Formats: sequence, C-alpha cells, structure tokens
Amino acid sequence: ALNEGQIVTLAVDEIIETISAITPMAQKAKKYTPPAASMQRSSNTIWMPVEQESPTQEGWDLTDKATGLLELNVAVNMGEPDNDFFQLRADDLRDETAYRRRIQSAARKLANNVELKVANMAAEMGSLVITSPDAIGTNTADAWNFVADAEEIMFSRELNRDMGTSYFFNPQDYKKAGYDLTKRDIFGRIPERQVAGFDDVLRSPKLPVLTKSTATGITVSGAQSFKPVAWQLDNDGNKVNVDNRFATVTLSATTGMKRGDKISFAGVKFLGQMAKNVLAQDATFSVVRVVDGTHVEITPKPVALDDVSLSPEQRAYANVNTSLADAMAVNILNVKDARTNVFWADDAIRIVSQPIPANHELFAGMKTTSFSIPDVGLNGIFATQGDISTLSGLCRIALWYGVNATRPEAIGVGLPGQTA
Amino acid sequence: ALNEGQIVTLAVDEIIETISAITPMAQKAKKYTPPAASMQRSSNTIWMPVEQESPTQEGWDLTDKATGLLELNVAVNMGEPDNDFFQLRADDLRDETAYRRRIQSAARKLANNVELKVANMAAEMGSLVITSPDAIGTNTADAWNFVADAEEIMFSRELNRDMGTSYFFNPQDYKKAGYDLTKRDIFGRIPGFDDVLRSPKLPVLTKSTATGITVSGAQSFKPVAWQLDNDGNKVNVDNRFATVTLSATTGMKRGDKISFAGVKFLGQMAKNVLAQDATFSVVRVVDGTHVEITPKPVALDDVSLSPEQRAYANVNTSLADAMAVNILNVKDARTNVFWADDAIRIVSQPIPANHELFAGMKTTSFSIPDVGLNGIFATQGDISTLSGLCRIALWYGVNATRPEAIGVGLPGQTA
Amino acid sequence: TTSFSIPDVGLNGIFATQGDISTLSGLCRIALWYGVNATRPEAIGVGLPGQTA
Amino acid sequence: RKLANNVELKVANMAAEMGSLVITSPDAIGTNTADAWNFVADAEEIMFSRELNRDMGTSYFFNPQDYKKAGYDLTKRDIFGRIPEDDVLRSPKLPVLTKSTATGITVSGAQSFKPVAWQLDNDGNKVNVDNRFATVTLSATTGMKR
Amino acid sequence: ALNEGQIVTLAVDEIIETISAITPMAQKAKKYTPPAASMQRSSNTIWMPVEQE
Amino acid sequence: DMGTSYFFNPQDYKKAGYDLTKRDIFGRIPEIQRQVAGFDDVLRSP
Amino acid sequence: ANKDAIRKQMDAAASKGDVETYRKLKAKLK
Amino acid sequence: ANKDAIRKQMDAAASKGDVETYRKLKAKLK
Amino acid sequence: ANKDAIRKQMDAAASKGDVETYRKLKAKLK
Repeated sequence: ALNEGQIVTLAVDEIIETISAITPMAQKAKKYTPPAASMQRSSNTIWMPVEQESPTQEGWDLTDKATGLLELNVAVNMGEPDNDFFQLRADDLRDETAYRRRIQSAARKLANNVELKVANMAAEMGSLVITSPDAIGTNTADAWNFVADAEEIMFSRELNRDMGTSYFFNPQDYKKAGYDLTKRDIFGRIPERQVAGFDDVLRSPKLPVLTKSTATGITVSGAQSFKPVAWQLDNDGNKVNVDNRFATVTLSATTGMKRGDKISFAGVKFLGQMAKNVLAQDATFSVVRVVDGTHVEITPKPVALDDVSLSPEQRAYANVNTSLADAMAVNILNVKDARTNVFWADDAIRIVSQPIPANHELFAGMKTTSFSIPDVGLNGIFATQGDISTLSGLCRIALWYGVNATRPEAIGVGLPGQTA
Repeated sequence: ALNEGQIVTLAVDEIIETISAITPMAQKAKKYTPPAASMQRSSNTIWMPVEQESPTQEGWDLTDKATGLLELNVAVNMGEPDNDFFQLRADDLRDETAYRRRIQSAARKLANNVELKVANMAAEMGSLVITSPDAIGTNTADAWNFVADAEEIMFSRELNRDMGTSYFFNPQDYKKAGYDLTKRDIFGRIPGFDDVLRSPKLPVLTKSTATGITVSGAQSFKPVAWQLDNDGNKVNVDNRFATVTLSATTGMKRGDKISFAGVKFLGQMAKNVLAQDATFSVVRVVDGTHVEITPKPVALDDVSLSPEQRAYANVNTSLADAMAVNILNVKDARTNVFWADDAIRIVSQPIPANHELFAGMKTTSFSIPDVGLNGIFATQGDISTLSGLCRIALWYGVNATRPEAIGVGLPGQTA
Repeated sequence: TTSFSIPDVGLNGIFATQGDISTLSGLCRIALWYGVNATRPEAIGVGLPGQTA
Repeated sequence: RKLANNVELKVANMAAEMGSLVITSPDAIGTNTADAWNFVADAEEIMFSRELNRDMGTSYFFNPQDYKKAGYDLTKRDIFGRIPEDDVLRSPKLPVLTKSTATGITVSGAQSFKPVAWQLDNDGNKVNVDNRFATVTLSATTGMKR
Repeated sequence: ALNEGQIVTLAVDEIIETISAITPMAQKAKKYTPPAASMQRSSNTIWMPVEQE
Repeated sequence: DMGTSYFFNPQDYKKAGYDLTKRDIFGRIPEIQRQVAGFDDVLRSP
Repeated sequence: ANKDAIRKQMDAAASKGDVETYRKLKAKLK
Repeated sequence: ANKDAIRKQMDAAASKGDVETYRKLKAKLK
Repeated sequence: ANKDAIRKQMDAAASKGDVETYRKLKAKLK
C-alpha cells in the first residue's frame, strides 16, 4: 500500500528517531561539523583545532597582552561508511507498522555499532588508568569508589576546570556500584543544564574487555624527549600540521604488546595542567599501535617540564615531570583481564560527520535520499533498489561518520581486579 | 592623489599582471581547485585522486569485476599563505606610477617565491632522470639532445596523458641549444615541440658522495589503497613514496637520483620492459639505513601482489638482496626539468575572508587566472607610523602529483 | 545502453550505465567488439636489429 | 585509453608474432651508412622483390628507441610521426621478441604442403581450410615458442 | 550535476575522439565489415576470401 | 632574484665570445623588462 | 480537529516524499 | 561571436542525448 | 579621442573600486 515517497519518508523518520534515542555514548561526544563539504569518496583528513584556554588579563591597556600560544591541530579521518544492507520483503511493505519495524531494526543495528565504535575508542585510547586489586562494590572496606577516584584524578590534573565529567559503567560494575535501574531505561538515563555541569553516570553494555598484557621486563631504550610542534615539512616540501597526540618511543622489545595495553613509566609523574605541580599519581600512558619490534606509540605525548630546549609556549604544554631516562621500566598496568569502565571530560571525544557525496536521480535504477541526524551528528544516505532475484526491493542505510579521541589525556579508563 | 578605490584597483591589477608575467613554470603546471574550501585550518590534507589502472576485463558476462578497484590517492598540504606585509608611505601614494612600482616590487617577490617553489620541487622529486656525459648542444657527435631524449623517455614510458610535455631549460643550456629566442618572448614562449622555454629559477643539483651502497634486504612494494590510522579509522596512503632499506644512507640528500642495477622501466600502459634503467629520486633520509624514493617500485614479476595491484606495475623486477644503488648525479650541474600534462598541480582556494564585517581594514580578494593562485589584499591605517599597512597574501599548494612523469636532465655527468 | 561506432578505427561498441546500491554509485560499462586478423602473414614483416649471435 | 591500449597491444603482438617477412642484421638501426642498418630500405626492398605489396605502399612501425636512432626529426610530425594536417611511424606498444634457445633442429622427413580449398568436417559438410598455417614435423621442438 | 543525456553524449564523444586519436596501428589495418550482421552473441568464424592467383 | 648588468671593455667582450649580431653597437637588444624576469644583460662599453 | 488535519497534511507530505515538512508536522504533533 | 551560440546549441544537443548532432556541432565550432 | 574616453571610463571604474571593469577596459585599450 506504501508508495515510494511514503517509503522514503517513513524510513528516514524511523532512522532519525531510533538512532537519536538509542545511543547515549555518542551524545556525550562533542559533535564537530567540518567547514568543508566534499564531493569525493575519500574524505580529506580534517585537521581540527584543539584549544587550551588562555589566562585572562585584567586592565584597561592590553597592548602588551601578546603571548600567542601554540596552535595545535588533531587529525580525524573518515572511514568507509557503516551500512546495513538488507532486503525489503513483501511482508515488511504490507502496511506502515511493518515498514517502521524493519527500519527500526536496521537503525538499532547501526546505532549499536556506532556505540561499539565509541566504546572501543574510549577503552583503547583512554590515558588515565586507575587500578587496584579490589573490585567495584558499595562497601568501602574492600571495594572501589570508581566515581570518587575518577573525580579525584580529574580534579588533580585540572583537565575539567568548568564542564562536567561523563562516567560510563558496564552493567556488572554498574550493579555492583549501587546504582539502581528502577524508573530508568536500559542505559541508565532518567526518562524526562547545557551551559555547565550536567555530570551524569550512565551504564553502557558496549564496553569491551581489556586483555592482559603478556609482556614483562620491557625497558626504555635511549633517552627520548618530546616537544609539541605545530608544523612539519611533508615530502612535497609543504607545511603540514603535526598530530601532537601520539609520540613514538623506543623500547627494549615490544613482544606481547598490542593496541589496548596501558603503561606507566616508573620515574614519570603527572602534573597539574594549569599549575604544573608534580602529583603523587604515577603517569599513565596508553599505547595505540606497535610500529616495529622496537618502537611503540602512546596516547599522551610526554612533555617534560624540566626541558631546557622547551620554549615557554611549548612549556605550557606539559604533563610530565621528567622525560624518559636511559633504562626506565614500562611497568605495565593492565595485568588481568577485566571489563573496562571509561570516563572522559567535555571535549575528550569528538564525532565528525559530513554528508555522503552522492548524486540523486541520475541513475533510475536506484533511489537515494540523504538524511541527517542532528541530535547525534551522523550524516547518512538511504537507498532502495528493486531486485529481480527476490522479486522485491533492496534497501541500504549507510552512515558516514568519524570518531576522534581528541585530547586523549582527558579520557580515563578504569579497570578493576588487577590483583597481580 | 590616490583615493581608496583607486588604491585597491591599481594594487590588484599590478599584482595580477606582475605575477602572470614573471611566472612561466607555474603556468605550465595543471591548476586544481578543491571543492573543500576550508577556512584557516591549514586547509586540509586534500586527498587527490589518481588515474585508475585496471586489468583486461574481457567477456560478455562480468558479474563482480567492478568491486576490486584500488582507487589510489595523493595528498597535498596547502600550509600557510605566503605574505608580503609592508607599509605604504606618502612617497608611494603620491602618484599612480609610484604606487604601481611599489605593488610591482611586492608582487615580483611573491611570484619569485612561487617560481622557486615549483622549480625546486620539480628538480628534487623528478624521477625520469636523463643523464649524458656530454654537454647540451647542437652537434650530433659530441653534444647531447636533451629534448629528444626527454621526449623519447616520456613516449616509451607512456606517461604522457596526451596534451604535450613542457620542457624547461636553464638559460645557459637554452643558449647552448639552437633556439632563436628573438621571435619569441622573454622566456621563449610564442605570444621536440613548441613548449620549450627557459627559466632562470632552475636550481643546481649538487653531487652525491654516496659510493658502494647496496640494498639491505629483499623489499617488495605494492600499492595500498588505505590503511588504519592510530584512531582506527581508514586513511588513504600516499602511494608515490616508498621506504627502502639500504646498507648505509651516507651522503644521500633530498635531491639525489638513484637507479637500482638490474631494474628496468615498464611501459606504464603496455607493461613491456624498456631498455632504460628505472631511475628513482630520494625524497628523505629517514635513518642511517632507510630512504624514501619518490616513485614506488612495483614489480611485474611479484607474485605476492594481486592483479589489481599488478595493474600499477612500473618496474621490471623487485629489488633483490644486494643490488647496487648506482647514484646518477655524479657531477654538479644545473638541472633541466620536463614533465607531462598532469605531473605538477597547483591547488588553491579563495582565502577565507569576511569582507566589511570588521571596520578598520579594507580587504579585497583577487584571483590570478593564468596561474591558479588566489589572494587577498588588505590595507589598514596605522596611527603609530602615520601611514598605512598593506598586506598581500597568496594561498597555494604546489603538488608534485605523479612524480614518475617529472624528469630531470643532468648534463656533464662524466664521472 | 547507447551503441556507438568509431569510424577512423572501425570498431563498434556499446556504452551502458546502471545504478548499483551495492556500491552506492553508477556502474558504467564500455564495450568494444572487434577481431584482429592477420590475413596474408607473408606480407607482415618483423625487423630484428642487433642479432649478433 | 585502456581500451585503446588493448586494441594497439593486440595489433602489435599479432604483427610481431605472426609476421614472417623477417629481416635481421648484426648492426643496430641508425643513420650511419657504414655501420648502421637501414630498416626501412631493407623492408621496402624485401617487399618489392617478393611482390606482396599491391603497389600502394607499406606501413613501417618503429619502436621509440629505433625511431630516435633512425634520425627522424619529429618536429614537423605528430606525436606518432603522422604529418598532421614513406609513412614511417613509431609505436610504444611494440613487443620485445625473446630469443629462441633451440639449436639442433632439423626437418623430420620429406614434407610437401599444398593449398587446399576445403575439407569435410565431422558432420559431413564442406568447410574451408585456413591456408596460412602449415604443420611441420621436426626432429625436436624444444626451445621453440609462438 | 550532469543529466543522463549529457552523460551519454559526453562519454560517447570522449571515447570516439580519444580512441581514434591514440590508435596509430589500428588505423593502418584494413577495416572489414562482415556481410552478415545479425543480432547474435555467438562469435561466428568469418571466412574472407584472399586474392585469387 | 633579478637580472645583473654586465659591462665589458670591448676587447674582453670580444675575447669572452660575444657576438654583435642583431644587437646595437653596445650589445643591447635593438628594441616587465628582462631584468625583472631575472635574466642577465651583458653589454660592452669603451 | 487539529490532530486529524495534521495527520492528513502529514500523509499528503509523505506521498510527495518530502521529509522536512513531515518531521516538522511530527514535531507539532508532540 | 557565433561560437557562443553554437556552444549553446552543443549543450542543448548534449542534454537532449543526440551524440551525432553534438559531434557535428563540435566539429563546426573547431 | 577613443583612447581618452576609455581612459576616463577606466579612471571612473578605478575610483569606484570595481577591479573587473577596470581590467576589461584596460584589455580593450591595449
């Protein structure tokens, strides 16, 4: 009974409403819309700026304010679209309700995969790692207070000066921590400000399990020092921004190391971002990739305060008391398999999306309509085509988006049970 | 005696005329405009498509033959604009001629920067190296025909997407070759082909002291469409550049031309072995044993790579365990560059400006049509110096896409 | 499908487009149907320089 | 451009692997009368002596190396040497004919070939016989390729 | 931003002109049109006569 | 990044191998100048 | 009623295939 | 001059879908 | 005569700040 226009409108409406309602994790991420709109299938690397607040100056005459801080950009790439390709059988097109249900199932699949991507990003890119042999529980005698520890480590580092922190719990630890699901939805949101605050604790069942690192005795090789640099020359001789998030270090060996591991050099201590005061907490670094059998990359760039070569504008970007020494130990943190809990600041994860470049009505074989989800910030396409093999139509919903873990130092992952 | 509108008009006109005259090389390279139109984010790493190469695909029935395409890309970074920020005094603004002279002095510097950018890139990452022990001249016996050799190496390689190749001589070699230059313009243009012209800004490629260096191991390079970055997304791979491990990268610089022994070119389109040895240009010395050579050597006789990857082969055979590097630039010589239609691209976007939004400075946007450059012209009043600040900004990125199509002619390489 | 012909070469072909949702793009096909025959191979010559042996 | 590649590659390979008027010389192609080989002159002479050219002229195709060595100006010519508005042209798709390693090859027996107009197929109908190719029995065919 | 007719016309024109431009050998080979032109996909074995002696 | 003006005495101008064909008595061209483009001008003066 | 007229206009909009006005009328419904 | 009018005729022929007229007009333009 | 009129027109265009008309008139003048 449905005609093509009703098919398109109902499907787009269902996708938008379902994806907006399902994902809480993507809502917490700060959506970023590139100024550039591209007609190319291969998305250009978006270099979006990362802003650290300048200290306010008081007085009538500000001619001498100067102090142009270092401008650093982070790179986000958009992968191939995440799509759901399926057949629209005659049963699904019998009336409005069946079509709504099928499109809702497709949107549930896409939204679940978006949440999975965000959760994997946070777990495998989170720098602030907090561990102890205990397990999360209500009693204070022999259990965690994950919210309290995360709040304390955030306040000590002064990363979230004004805005609130988003805490995410896997269902088991969410139940253990004492949070009740009564009068609550699946994710822990209450069925119902934006300027400030809005500190929320939610339960996300998409948090992965962090496999333990089967690596012991790895020592730093050489003396590595890292300085945040805004520009570098590419092979063409032009100037390209430097992703100052990742710093590659040289180790004795990388055997038993993978993407998800966490490390914490023995002699390196964290610093308050706004005060540069040495903190008692050991500095925690998260690996992103293992380049070779000798080199490895880590999420927070260790920039030592006690660097003579460091410029004052570069010294503003400091999170380490002293650089890597000659024979420091990696001191791997995640020693036991455990489901992770992730927390991050206001702008510690960004969702980047731009409309899919496609030309409509040129090829009469398929009908493609572009839709956007403003609440989540995902741009997508909805396409249908008649297939003679199944004597029905083929439908495809493709979402194009890129998750970027900007400011990985503000993403915290807390995994309990690291007994030995 | 100049009002503001006349100031803007004369400045834009003089900039356009001066840039379009003293820039012969930037006009020969293809002009690219990206749809992105970014705003003061160093633009982006604009990923530019490259021509597709596919297998035969013969037969009436082709079920799933359209899925295996590679779709390689190359990247250009626009970077930050080239400026000329100076003061306009009452001396310059008294008369139209003086103001035009000052604006011409600024625009000439900007155009020279463009010209050196293009010339240095063409000379330092041109792959089709042609060297002869004899100097360029007209005599068939003891001299060297650079134009004929370059045209033949382009034709055999089948790298000339047919529009014609541009030949650039340094003025010395241009005079050595039998070119009239009286009926032509200053650079040799008309107001073996007719694209031969001379450019003063052609650099000199210094010697290479590397000797007796060999490949460290058996490396095979294959075209990769994309790779996972540290965020887990999919980022394209610049397939121009290949990192090859050598025994020792001593004496190697950004401009050296190398050609591994036992390795010959292939027709890019026919895939037949040529007589000429495959010449590569090193673009970076990464370590004491690693360099980056600007054409990626893809071997026809490499079973590891798929037919869709074999469609991109440009090399007779892969690098063996201990093959000889065979440095080519053995004597100092001023370079002659030549390239095909699409071998260098100047990408430019209009500079993002909010005109008349902020009162105090007058900003106007000018575009040179002959050279794919976009600019902005800004004038502000400075009470401290009782004069007027003036800024001319050119935003462009010169890209050496398809480095295999850029050639360097090195005469006199006796030993 | 559009059928064209190249008069200078003597090839006959067809140009076809269709839209595919498995690629979200329009498939395009160009065909050339021709057969090269070497009639009178005695009249075809091959020149082989530098046969030093 | 890929389709034109296929057409030209097919024509060039067929001409190289089916051409039988083979002319060879120990020297290399060039303009030096004393020590170089005049490919065009030898080709014209062998086609004229053999009388296989209907008096409309032949077509000579060089590879770019030998075209450069043969001293053709190319300035007043198209990219292929066609004199745009002796027809000697150059093509970049001319294959390299690999050497043959057969040494001790002799005819196996006395064989005589005759032009046959037709033959009977399996169904009993008459079908023409392609009178280009003749099957020769040899002592051995090791090292022999198309 | 190209309509269907424009797509077809531009594609066919480009194919014809570039193939007729970059085919030097194929233009020196004689063009033969089979006398029997029928709508069939099976490839027939065309027998062209050679000069009678 | 502009031209340089070279002035020879007539004898060293002759010895350096400079011709006066299609040039006036001083080596100039009889008719954005060449200097702006970056091309040197060689002349002779007594 | 207002709801019936809104639903009729929603059906008319969905017939033509316009999603923007469909979403706006749905928002007015809520 | 008339080149801009024959270019409009070429564009109209291309939009219609007639390759032969487009090619004839393109030959006329050159 | 004609050159003087073109010069007056391009001077007026430059005074108005219209670069495009000034460039077109400069092309016409020479």
